[PDB]
Amino acid sequence: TPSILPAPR
Amino acid sequence: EADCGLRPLFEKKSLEDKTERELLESYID
Amino acid sequence: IVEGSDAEIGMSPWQVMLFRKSPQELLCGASLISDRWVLTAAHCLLYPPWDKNFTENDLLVRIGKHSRTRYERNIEKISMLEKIYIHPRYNWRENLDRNIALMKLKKPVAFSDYIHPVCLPDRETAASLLQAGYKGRVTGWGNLKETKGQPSVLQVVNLPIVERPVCKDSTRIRITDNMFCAGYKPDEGKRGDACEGDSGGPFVMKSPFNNRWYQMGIVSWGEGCDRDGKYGFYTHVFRLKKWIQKVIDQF
Repeated sequence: TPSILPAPR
Repeated sequence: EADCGLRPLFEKKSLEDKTERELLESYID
Repeated sequence: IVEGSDAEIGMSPWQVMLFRKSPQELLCGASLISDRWVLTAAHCLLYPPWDKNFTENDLLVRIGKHSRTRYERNIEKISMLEKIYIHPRYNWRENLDRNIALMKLKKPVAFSDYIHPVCLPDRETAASLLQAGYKGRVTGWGNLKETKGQPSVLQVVNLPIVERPVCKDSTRIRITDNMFCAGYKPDEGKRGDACEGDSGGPFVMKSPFNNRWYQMGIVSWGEGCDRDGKYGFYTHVFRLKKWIQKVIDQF
């Protein structure tokens, strides 16, 4: 929503 | 190594895909 | 695959698709490393956070496919799994470390024209190739942007390797030697990146030595997709090279 969160693909 | 990584419809047919040179180039570059 | 070409028939003949048995579903990507074994991302098979805990019988794979908006009979195959093998020390808790897994097929696919196994890195290669600036090829049927976006034909793309300190910083996740990261930097001319659904797919390089394709990494994860200032990470296939055999020798 207001960032960039690390996540698996 | 046997026969891995050698694309039949390419390296076996002496055909380069439309992109590899770019890589083959990034060794010098 | 974000910002990337469309494949040439039989380009990544060691390409594999990871399917949820029932309901038949597209989950992840994979590579064929012989007629009996398939590589992949550990998280595709096991990711508690999205309650994911598959077993041999929950899945099946398709090998040698180019387009989904079709079904090339006598071309593509669809094997079944005889046993999955997730890396013991795989860390799904902290940083998806060692994110790697092998899958055995109930019955060994036959290498055709469009189905060939890719090669694995040897200390010698990996040491010389896997350097910052060199390039590798990422393939998959993942998202075409960051948010649906579903392609009909295998998306290819070529990305250079980034230095460890850039990655080590471009993220706030502790990256280990079991991972490297690639992609263009802020202000580089081009873009491109893997994205959801690409994970577990290959990342080959073409050896200027023997002139063969070598999967050096496995799509592991990333923050968003293609966002400038951010680079996708891959499993350092060679690192865990060890594990990979201890598993095949045994069976």
